[PDB]
Formats: sequence, structure tokens, C-alpha cells
Amino acid sequence: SLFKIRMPETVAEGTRLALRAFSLVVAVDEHGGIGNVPEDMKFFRDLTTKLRGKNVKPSPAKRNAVVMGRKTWDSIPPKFRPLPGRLNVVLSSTLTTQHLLDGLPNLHADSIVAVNGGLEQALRLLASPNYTPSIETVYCIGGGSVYAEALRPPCVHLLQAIYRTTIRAVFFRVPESGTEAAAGIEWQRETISEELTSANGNETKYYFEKLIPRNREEEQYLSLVDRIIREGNVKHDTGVGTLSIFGAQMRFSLRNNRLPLLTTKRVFWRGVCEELLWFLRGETYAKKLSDKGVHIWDDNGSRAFLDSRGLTEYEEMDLGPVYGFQWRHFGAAYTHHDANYDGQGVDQIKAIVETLKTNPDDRRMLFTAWNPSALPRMALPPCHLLAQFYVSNGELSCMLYQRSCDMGLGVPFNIASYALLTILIAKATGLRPGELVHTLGDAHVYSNHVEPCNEQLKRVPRAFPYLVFRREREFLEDYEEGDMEVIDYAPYPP
Amino acid sequence: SLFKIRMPETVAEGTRLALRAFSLVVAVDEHGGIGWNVPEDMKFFRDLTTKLRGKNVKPSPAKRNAVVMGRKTWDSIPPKFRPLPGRLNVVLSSTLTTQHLLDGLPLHADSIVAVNGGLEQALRLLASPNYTPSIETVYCIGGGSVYAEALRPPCVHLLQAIYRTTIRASVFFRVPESGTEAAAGIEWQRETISEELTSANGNETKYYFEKLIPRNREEEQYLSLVDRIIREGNVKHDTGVGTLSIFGAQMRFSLRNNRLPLLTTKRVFWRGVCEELLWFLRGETYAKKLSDKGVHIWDDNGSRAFLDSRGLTEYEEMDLGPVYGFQWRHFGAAYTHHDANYDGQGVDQIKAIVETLKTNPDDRRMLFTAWNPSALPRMALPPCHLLAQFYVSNGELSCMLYQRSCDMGLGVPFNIASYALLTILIAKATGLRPGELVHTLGDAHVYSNHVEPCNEQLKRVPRAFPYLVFRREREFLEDYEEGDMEVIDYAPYPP
Ligand SMILES: NC(=O)c1ccc[n+]([C@@H]2O[C@H](COP(=O)([O-])OP(=O)(O)OC[C@H]3O[C@@H](n4cnc5c(N)ncnc54)[C@H](OP(=O)(O)O)[C@@H]3O)[C@@H](O)[C@H]2O)c1
Ligand SMILES: NC(=O)c1ccc[n+]([C@@H]2O[C@H](COP(=O)([O-])OP(=O)(O)OC[C@H]3O[C@@H](n4cnc5c(N)ncnc54)[C@H](OP(=O)(O)O)[C@@H]3O)[C@@H](O)[C@H]2O)c1
Ligand SMILES: Nc1nc2c(c(=O)[nH]1)N[C@@H](CNc1ccc(C(=O)N[C@@H](CCC(=O)O)C(=O)O)cc1)CN2
Ligand SMILES: Nc1nc2c(c(=O)[nH]1)N[C@@H](CNc1ccc(C(=O)N[C@@H](CCC(=O)O)C(=O)O)cc1)CN2
Ligand SMILES: O=c1ccn([C@H]2C[C@H](O)[C@@H](COP(=O)(O)O)O2)c(=O)[nH]1
Ligand SMILES: O=c1ccn([C@H]2C[C@H](O)[C@@H](COP(=O)(O)O)O2)c(=O)[nH]1
Repeated sequence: SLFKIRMPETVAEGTRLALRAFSLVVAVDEHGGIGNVPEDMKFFRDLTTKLRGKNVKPSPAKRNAVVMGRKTWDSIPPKFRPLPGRLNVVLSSTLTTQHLLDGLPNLHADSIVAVNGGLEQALRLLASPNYTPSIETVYCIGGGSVYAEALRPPCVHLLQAIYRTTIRAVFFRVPESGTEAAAGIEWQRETISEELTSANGNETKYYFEKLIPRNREEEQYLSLVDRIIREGNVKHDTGVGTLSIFGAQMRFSLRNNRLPLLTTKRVFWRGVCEELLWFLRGETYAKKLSDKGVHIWDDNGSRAFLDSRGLTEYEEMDLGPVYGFQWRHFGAAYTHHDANYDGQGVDQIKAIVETLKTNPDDRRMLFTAWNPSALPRMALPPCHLLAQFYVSNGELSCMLYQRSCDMGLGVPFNIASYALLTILIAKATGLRPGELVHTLGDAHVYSNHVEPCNEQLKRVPRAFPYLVFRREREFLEDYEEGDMEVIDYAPYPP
Repeated sequence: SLFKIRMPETVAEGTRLALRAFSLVVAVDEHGGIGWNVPEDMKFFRDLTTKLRGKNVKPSPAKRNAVVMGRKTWDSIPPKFRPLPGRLNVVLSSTLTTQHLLDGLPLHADSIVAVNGGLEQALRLLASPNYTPSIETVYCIGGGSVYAEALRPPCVHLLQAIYRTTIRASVFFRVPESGTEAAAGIEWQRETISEELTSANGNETKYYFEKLIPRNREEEQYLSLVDRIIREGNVKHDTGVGTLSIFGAQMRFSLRNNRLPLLTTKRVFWRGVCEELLWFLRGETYAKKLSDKGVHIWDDNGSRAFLDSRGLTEYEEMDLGPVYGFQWRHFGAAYTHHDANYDGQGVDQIKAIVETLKTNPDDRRMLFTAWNPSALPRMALPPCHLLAQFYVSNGELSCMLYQRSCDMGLGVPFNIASYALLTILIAKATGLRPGELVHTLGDAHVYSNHVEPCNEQLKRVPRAFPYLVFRREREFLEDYEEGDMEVIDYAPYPP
């Protein structure tokens, strides 16, 4: 219909996943050389086989993948060939899938694939819809030529984690920080075990490490939470205490499918996405969200809360002309939720989408919910209250201004919410997703969240996950939470 | 008038200047000792302390400099030169009254004043309405005990420049070193240092000059961004006009203890800043009110041809429609023409925030905006500084501005000064002291043609900011005028 935003033909193009991300698992000697420790084989099997979910039996619907060179495949004892419970992807210029099957002594057909190519070719195959998102983690298991390719671009930028066992008994060398070979990645240890002793009868000495690429973007957030606790002003309102500072700014890359969902505490993505779509549709009835099991508006849509605003005539969960209402119908007269507001008010989102397509250098491509005429008719004044877009080199960037920032729960939710908005607007306009800039006004931690924030500040952030689209829609307003999926999200535990 | 904002009777309090700023002039030996016969150094001293900065006009009681000196330095000045001529002479003494100093002369009663106290007491005097703004620069000329007071808090935070002459020829002049406790957070750096010079004194004495200034990290933030836009911004051309740009940035400026962040590496048109800001706060929309004060910044956007190009064929010339201040004091009101009676129409966001600040300063919704999509097409030009939010802590008011399009050459310094002035005014309206300005930038750009003079500006090391004082006050916020306030100690570099 005429009021919706039609997606262009290029809709899938700038979000298509080029290479699937992966982790590396390697054992080396004390000099880093890669040429019988059962505890290491126990760790290898568990780390490469188990899914992150509670009690999930690996199957073609949901399992890990192991990627290896043809010589590593040859050297697996035939008892464990193919590695059971994993997809086995084997790199070879010589051997087809059929030849690998012919080397066994039909059970295994869905679990073995040959790739005539290197690790990059294997990551390109694993990014296709038959394997993403069904493969949960891709593990690269060598050998030396495959590790070399994993540790240089373009593959190295998709390496989430390196699991290295060192055993006191061609070198595996992680690029050093600041060096050309590192390509701007700063490798750091998340964990390193004590020196351990094998029960193998030889008293073999070994230790494990897990390295991860330093995530300076989530570090920004961490630094700000640490500063608010160490130096923020205490205020009490009802008497709820907060610690606060005023004025800050963070930036996050959305390029090549990255999604900045924080890793040091899990973000409720399903909630982020349902809510953002609800904003984009211009919705105002919060029951639409609570009926999908997203309860973030229940406190502010209650009879009691609405009455406390003077909104006595609103039905329960009708929030008035909040948010998406102003995005799609700024200044329209509001009566009740779900009336026909087609063509009323200013549709700021449609207008920006049209400008992005025809004049992407325009400096007025902004939208707002802060409408002081409508403020008193809203359950709450918007907190994320405007955003502005910018284009460079065919990439779309967005800056968000947020007046009141709960660092514990609101801010990580809003980062994700605006990352997703930017990605969707780039898909609507022929552009690739660029950077998200988040400006913060009053940035606060509730005083009862101080000890848990301190516990969270103990954690070293991990690589962010990625966003892919399983399918597309003819109109921007018809997107659904099931159309897209977050892959490679590995947050720390609660 | 019921629609205006009445100033509280604390209006003058949070803005009264406590101590007047000053600069220091000293001669030392190669060891830093202060104990000479170098006529070029006397000439320097005489010219620096006597001359005014604009027109080289005769100093008089309406406009001159001051010299501040301890009693023994006064005793040491040769009677041909006592008191110094063309300067107000301020003498620190627990023992000598002004009359006792007059008695020790062999016309001068308005040019000599004794202060029973130290440098801090002299700077409090010099801050009073009889001496600020009429004294253009205050110079501290020693001796040891007065220099030691100049170089520690509280006086050192008011020290704008140290002019040291060193001469190859007891007590030591030592400027606190960077990062030390004695430095109190200030980083002294050389703006200039001469080559080694030889005196025409009969002895070929060797000497040289330095001028030291307190590093101004706030203005450096701006210059760093200008440098980054030129070295790394994206080139774009619009009608063919070129810019270099980046997206998303943020700067912060202290407004504390009368400081005013008017940039020093290129002079800002303060009078135009002030006139326009007051014009916004009154809710005005006629640009002729400004061009009739010689502030022409809206002339291009208010022309007949320009209005016609936006479709605004029924608006008389210079009527901008419901821009800026009109949304600040009348958000959402229907606009007909400039100067109609809009009282009580639309939302008065400035009034509302003033009442919230007085009663619930912790509120997190004290924001105003001019970005009104319904009214955008009636405006001559959508606002560029479009919203601001206030925050209070420790009795201090801070403000953050959001600006969508940021011309770093001319616009940005102008709007830093604009929102610094707004914040100071709103603090005076609400019983608060001015705190900090936070400036958030969207599309931040340098026009292609300004690259070379921006690069000439980046050669300059920023100097300490000036200060804002209020000569008088008003009953209503809307009645303030540019002549009610004065910028003092502004010493920008040349064009
Ligand atoms: N400590 C450890 O964790 C560790 C690590 C690595 C290796 N190892 C040991 O070393 C041995 C593995 O040897 P390796 O490291 O020499 O070899 P590998 O890397 O496992 O296998 C190399 C083979 O992989 C295929 N391959 C690699 N890149 C390719 C590309 N771009 N295109 C097509 N095919 C490609 C080629 O097979 P085709 O010849 O069929 O084309 C190549 O000969 C094993 O016996 C193992 O025990 C141990
Ligand atoms: N090369 C140079 O630049 C340079 C620099 C400094 C000095 N000098 C020379 O060194 C001599 C200066 O002597 P100095 O440095 O020992 O003296 P000074 O600082 O010039 O004078 C000290 C006198 O100032 C008054 N004073 C200072 N602080 C005071 C306070 N808090 N309250 C009240 N009164 C205060 C007192 O006068 P009462 O005794 O009347 O109470 C005190 O005795 C002169 O001969 C001068 O020409 C040269
Ligand atoms: N960290 C770790 N990483 C590694 C190796 C290691 O040595 N340890 N060695 C290389 C991989 N080589 C093999 C060899 C044999 C098997 C194998 O056969 N594994 C069975 C378990 C067999 C068993 O329990 O002994 C499995 O089910 O995973 C797996 C990888 C590269 N990466
Ligand atoms: N840099 C510089 N700074 C200084 C001194 C200096 O030594 N040079 N010396 C101390 C000031 N002492 C004096 C002593 C005498 C005079 C004096 O008499 N000046 C006449 C000019 C005299 C002349 O031209 O011969 C005048 O009108 O300024 C000025 C400062 C502290 N500051
Ligand atoms: O998207 C949002 C909305 C709200 N908040 C937080 C900010 C405040 O701590 C609180 C709302 O209180 P006020 O700012 O409205 O008073 O919720 C967020 O973090 N994110
Ligand atoms: O307060 C203001 C108003 C305007 N501009 C500059 C920004 C742009 O260079 C130009 C406005 O052009 P658009 O952004 O509206 O296209 O003027 C400023 O820097 N500050």
C-alpha cells in the first residue's frame, strides 16, 4: 500500500554475509611448533562438539563444524573419522567428497563435505543459507597452511577466538600487537590455565590459553560505567539512588555484518528487535509487545501509571503518541491506539529514505520523537529522541542522541536497537551499514547496580556477533523478528 | 509582563567576578634569580605595560592598564618614573596608605592606590566596577613575595601570560613544572622565545625574552578536529561547493568562575553572537532587527529571492518564518507573520525549563528543541543547532548542545560562544552557577577553500580564554542587551 516504504531490488545485497566467522583450536610445543595427552583430547572433543544451549543433541539442524586440511583429515584415527557429532569440512585440491567417503570402511554422507579451495573458500560456503545459521560455531583445526591463512586477512578479521594448548614435549605465531602482520587486531588472553600434569603415565606438563581480539568498542562502554561509579554524582529522586555524569559519546562499527550486541552481559535481542519493528510501524499499543512475551513497557502502560500521568481516558497499555508514532506521523492528532493515521503528520522515516536514495549528501536527514506539543499525552517522553544519518563511500552511518541513559540495562538495548535501525534503512536505500554514533546526556548507574556492575567490569569483552537476513520483504514495515538471525553471539554467563 | 521570565534577586550573585585576571612581567638572571642596565628590556617593559591592545590611544582613567607591585619595588623605582606614567599603579603595603605614597613624591592622585593585603586582595579590588572593564590588562611586576603569590592558587588560575626576560649577569622565579602538585593542573608552555640578543649598553650583555601561556586543552580539542577533517575527512561537492567532512564528535568547555570560551586562534564576532542569542531568547523571527544593529548573518537567508526559492512568497523580506527562538518560546504555534502577538501560543520551553531548574534540578527532561518537522517547510532554513539539554550538579548548571551541520571555520566558534552565553543567562535566571558546555557535532566540515587558511590557523598555539562580566542586570530575561555585559581579557591572534 501507498503509505509503506517499498524495498529496492538491492535489498539483500549489502547485508549478504561474505564469510562466516570461526574459531581456531591448536596444540603446540614449548617453542610454538605444531610437528599423547588425553585431557587435551577430552577438551578438543567437548569444545568442538557441544552447542551452547542446554541439552542440545547435535543434528544437521543445529551442530558445529570443523574445518581441516586434507592431511589433518588423513591423520585422524579411523575410529574417529569423520569426527562424530560435527560437520567435517575438508580442504583439498585432489579429493572430492566422494573420494573422502570412499576412504571410510552412507551413515556419514550428511556429515562430510570437501572444498576445493582454502579456508576462505570454506568460510564462503559456510556463510551460505544451507549452513548459516544451522552451524552454530565453525572451528578451524589446521594444519599449518590452514592456520597461516586463518591468521592473515581476510580470514583473520572473522577469527573470534583462539584456543591454544601448549605441551612440554612450522610454528604457530599469533601476530603481535601493533605490527603490520596483526592488521590492526590486538590479540589478548581471556584465560590461561595453571601448569597441568597429564595422567598419561609420562607426567606430561601442559597448559591451555584462550585468546580473543581486543574489543575496544565495548571497552568504551565499560570505561564509562567504571567512571560513573568512581566519579559520578549521587542523586536521589521516590528516593531511588543513581550515580551520574553528563555528556559522553561512543561509536560502533556495523560494517560486514557486525552487530554490536554487548558480550559482557547478554542483551535481550528478541526484545530489541520486536520493539524496533513496533517503532518503525508507528505502533503505540504496548500489548502488541507483551503478547509476544516482551514486557519492557508493562510498567509504563499500567492503569496506575497512566492515571499518574493524567491519562485517565487511555485504555490500559495505550501509551499515547510515543516514539514511532512521531517518527511516522509527527504532529498528528492522536485519539487512541490503532486508529487509521495513514497520511496524517509528517512521515519522517519515509522522507529520509527518499532523500538517502536521491541526495545522500543532505545535512538534514534527521528524525525526532521529541515533540513538546505531544509530550503531555505520552506515557513517557522519549529517551532515545533523535537520530541523524550520514553517507560516505556508499556506507550509511547514524548518530543517536539519548537524554537519559541507564548504563546497566537501557544503553546496551538502545545500542542494538539503533544498530538494527541503521541496517534496515541501509537495506531500504541501496547502501551498506557503516557506523553507529551514540551520544549520551545524563548517563547513570542505579546505586543498587554498583556491585554487579563491578562484577561485570571484571570481564574482558569478546568479539561481537553478526546479523544475517534469512529472507526479505517487499515493504520495510513487513519485516519480522524471524526474518533475521544473530550468529556467533557468545556472551558471558549471568 | 506575565509571559516573560523574571530574574531572581540572586541574579548578580553567581556571575560576580571574584578576582580580575592578569599577566606577569619579570627579569631574571641565568639562574632564575630576580636580585641590570639592559635598555632594550626597559623599553620592552615600558611598551608592554603601557600600550593598549586596539588603537594605540593615550591611556586615561576610562581606558588604561594597571601595574601591581609590592612596596619595596615601589621604593626601587627611580623618582623620574614614580609612579609609572600612563598606568594605574597599585602598591601592596601593610605600612603605607595611598596618602603616604603620595607624600613621598617630590597630578598623580587618580593613578596611585595602596592595597593593605597581597596580590589576591589587589585582584579582588581590580575586579570591582570602578576598575573592570576600564583597566584593559593588569600586570604584576613583583617582587619575590608577590610573584610567589601569583604562582600558586588561587591567583595562578587567573594568570593569563608570563613575560620573562633572562639576562646573563638570593630568591628564584620558578614556574611550576608540568604534572607537579605545585602546578595545580596548569601546563605552562612557551608561545615565543627570542634568539640570544646583545644589548647596546656598553657591555654587550646577552639576554633573551620568552612569553609563557597556560596550555588551553579546550581550544586544542577544536583545532585537533579541524586538523583531522582536513587530513582525513571525505570530500563532497553539493551547485558545486566543496567540503571536507567527518561525522560525529564532541567537545567540552568550562564556564566556571566567569570563563568564556571565545576562541583565541581566530577572533570571534562576539557582538553578533550576543545580539543573535538575545534575539533567539526573545522568540524573534524578523532578521531586520539584527541587520539594523549591523549584524548581517541572516541577510542572505531573508532576501526576497531566497524566500521565494523556499516557496515562502507571502512572507515579507527578512521575515524568516517560525525559526529558532520562535520554537523555543512558542513550539507548535501557528505562524502568520513576524511580530504578531504570540503570547501564550505554543509551548514555552525556555520558561518551563527555568521553573524546573528552580524546583527539581535533578529532572532528566530539561531539553528544548527547534527541530519541528511540522513547521520545517515554513522556515527560511531548518535549524542547525537544534536542541539543548541541561544538567545540574553541585549547584552548577551544564548544557549540552546538538548541532547537525557544523562549519568548523566560522559557524562552530560562533555557536560555542552562543550556548556558553545561553547557559550563563539561564544560570543567572535560576539561582545556579555556570558549569560546563558540551557541544555534540553531527556533520562537521571545513569548506575546500578554507583549507589553506585553516592550516595557517593550526600554526597558532591557543592562549587562555577571556571572561564575561555583567555591567548591570535586568528584571526580565528577555530585557538583557549586549551592552549589559562585557568580555574582558580577550587577546586573540591577528586576522
Ligand atoms: N599440533 C597441532 O595442533 C597440529 C596442527 C597442524 C598439523 N598437525 C600435524 O601435521 C599434520 C598436518 O600436516 P599439514 O599441516 O602439513 O597439512 P594440512 O594443512 O592439514 O593439509 C594440507 C592439505 O590441505 C589442502 N589445502 C590446504 N590449502 C588448500 C587450498 N588453498 N586449496 C586446496 N587445498 C588446500 C591440500 O590438500 P591436497 O594436497 O589434497 O590438495 C594440502 O595438501 C598432521 O599429521 C597433524 O598431526 C598438528
Ligand atoms: N628583575 C626583576 O624583575 C625584579 C623582580 C623582583 C624584584 N626586583 C628587585 O627586588 C626588590 C623587591 O623586593 P622584594 O621582592 O623583597 O619585595 P616586594 O615583593 O616588592 O615588596 C614586599 C613588600 O610588599 C608588601 N606586601 C607583599 N605581600 C603583602 C601582603 N600579603 N600584605 C601586605 N603587604 C604585602 C609588604 O610591604 P610592607 O613592608 O609595607 O608591609 C612587603 O614588605 C626591588 O629592589 C626590585 O626592583 C627585581
Ligand atoms: N587442542 C588441540 N587442538 C588440535 C590438536 C590437538 O591434539 N589438540 N591436533 C590437531 C587436530 N588433530 C586431531 C587428531 C585426532 C582427533 C580425534 O581423533 N579426536 C576425537 C577424540 C579421540 C579421542 O578421544 O582420543 C574426537 O571425537 O574429537 C582430532 C583432531 C589440530 N588441533
Ligand atoms: N622585563 C622586566 N620586568 C621587570 C623588571 C625589569 O627590569 N624588566 N624589574 C621589576 C620592575 N622594576 C622596575 C624598576 C623601574 C622601572 C621604570 O623606571 N620604568 C619606566 C621606564 C624607565 C626607562 O625607560 O628607563 C617605565 O615608564 O616603565 C620599571 C620596573 C619587575 N619586572
Ligand atoms: O530507551 C531508554 C529509555 C529509558 N532509559 C532509562 C533512562 C532513565 O534512567 C529511565 C527513565 O527515567 P527518566 O529519564 O524518564 O526520568 O530509563 C534507558 O536507559 N533507555
Ligand atoms: O549555527 C549554524 C548555522 C549554520 N552553520 C553552517 C553549517 C553548514 O555549513 C551550513 C548550513 O547548511 P546546511 O547544513 O543547512 O545545508 O551553515 C553552522 O555551522 N552553524
